[PDB]
Amino acid sequence: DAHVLKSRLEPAFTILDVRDRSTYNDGHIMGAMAMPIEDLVDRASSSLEKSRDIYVYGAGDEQTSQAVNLLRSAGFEHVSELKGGLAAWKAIGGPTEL
Amino acid sequence: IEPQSDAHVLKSRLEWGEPAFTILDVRDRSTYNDGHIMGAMAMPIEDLVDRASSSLEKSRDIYVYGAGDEQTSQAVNLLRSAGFEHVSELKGGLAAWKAIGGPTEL
Amino acid sequence: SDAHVLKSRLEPAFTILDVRDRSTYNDGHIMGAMAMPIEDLVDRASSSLEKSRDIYVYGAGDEQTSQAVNLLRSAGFEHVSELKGGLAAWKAIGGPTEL
Amino acid sequence: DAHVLKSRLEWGEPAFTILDVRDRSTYNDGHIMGAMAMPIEDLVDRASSSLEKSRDIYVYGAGDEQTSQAVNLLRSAGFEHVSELKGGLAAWKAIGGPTEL
Repeated sequence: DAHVLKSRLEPAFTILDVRDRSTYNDGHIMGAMAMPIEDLVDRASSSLEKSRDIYVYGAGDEQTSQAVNLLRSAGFEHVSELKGGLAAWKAIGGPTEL
Repeated sequence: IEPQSDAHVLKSRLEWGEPAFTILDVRDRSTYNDGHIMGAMAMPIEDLVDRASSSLEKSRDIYVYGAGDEQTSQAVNLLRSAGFEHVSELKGGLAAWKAIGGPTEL
Repeated sequence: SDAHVLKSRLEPAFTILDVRDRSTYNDGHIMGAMAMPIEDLVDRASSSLEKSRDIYVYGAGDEQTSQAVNLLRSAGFEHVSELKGGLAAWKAIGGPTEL
Repeated sequence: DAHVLKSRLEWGEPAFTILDVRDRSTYNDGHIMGAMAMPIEDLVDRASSSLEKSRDIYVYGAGDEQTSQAVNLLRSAGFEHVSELKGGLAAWKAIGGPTEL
C-alpha cells in the first residue's frame, strides 16, 4: 500500500554496486543496485535524477573512484565513494543480500 | 532510557529491519522529469524488464506505478512474468500518492 | 556461524517486550519483540533478563501498557520505558514488524 | 564512510536473539551483551513461548557440547535459524565481543 511506502521513505539516496553482475549475485549491500561500471553512465543517467544522493562501491578503491568520477563527469551532483567496499561494510555489520 | 519513548527514537536504535524496497516509475523519462515519487527510479515500460533484471534481485521488494492503472498493471505483469517474486503496484498512481501527501521530486 | 558477524550487528543492549496475548503477537509484532503476555510477564522477564537491561514495553491499550510497565518496575526492573503508541504508532512510522 | 550511509538505511536484516543456555546463576556473573538467560532445562518452553520459530537465534553454553545440545533442542522443536557460537564466551571475548552482568 502507498501509506505503507510513504512511512518507509534526509533526501532520497541510491547505492550502486559497480562490480560485475555475477559478483553482485554472490552478495551486495542490501538495497544496492547492480550497475557494472561498463554500463554505469548509461544505466545511472537513464534511471536517476542528477541530484540523487548516490553511494558507490566497486571491487577496489581505484575502481570505486573511476566509477565515482564517471558519474560526476556525467552530471551527477552528489556522488560519494564507499571506501573499503563490501568488506568494510560487512565489518560494521552492514546489511547485505544475494 | 526515557520513561516514555517515541516510536521514532526506538526505530533509530534498531539495527534490524525489513527487506529493502525499490520504487519503479514506468512512465517515459520526460514525464519522470516533470515529477515523480521521491526515490523512484525511471524504468520506462519499453525497457523495464531488461533494466529491472540487470539491476535488481528477482526477490527485491518492488513497487511500481505508471501513467494510469492499465500501464501500472502492465508493468506488474511484465515483471511477474520475468520471475520477480515481490511486485506490488501503487493503486491510484501519482494521484493516490499526492492525495496521501507522498513526497515527490522534480 | 562466525561471531564476528554478530559482534558487527551489535548499544547498550535493550529488549522489546510485547505484553499482548500470544495469538495477538502471532498476527503481528514489532520486529525483534518478544512475546511476554502480561499474565506471566513478571515471571518470564525476571527469569530471562537482568534487572538493568533497557526494556521497551508496549501493550494493546493505555491501561495494559501502563500496567505492564508498573509490574516490571515494582518487580525491580530499573530501566523500563513505555513505547508510546505501541504497535499502531510503530506501524505509522514505517517501523519493521514480524508475524 | 559506511556509517553515514548505514545510518540512513530504511531497511536491514532480520532481528537476532542471543540465548545463554547456561544456568541463571552463571548468567548473573557475566554474559554476552543483550543475551538472555534461557537455561537448558527450560530452553524449549521458554524460547517457544517468547520467540517466533523464524527468529535468527545465536546460542552459547558452557562448552561446545552444551551449546550444540541447545541448538539441536531448538531445531528439533522447529526453530528455523539457530546457530552455535563456537568457542562460546571465550571466543566471543576473544574478538572483543561486548559482555555485561
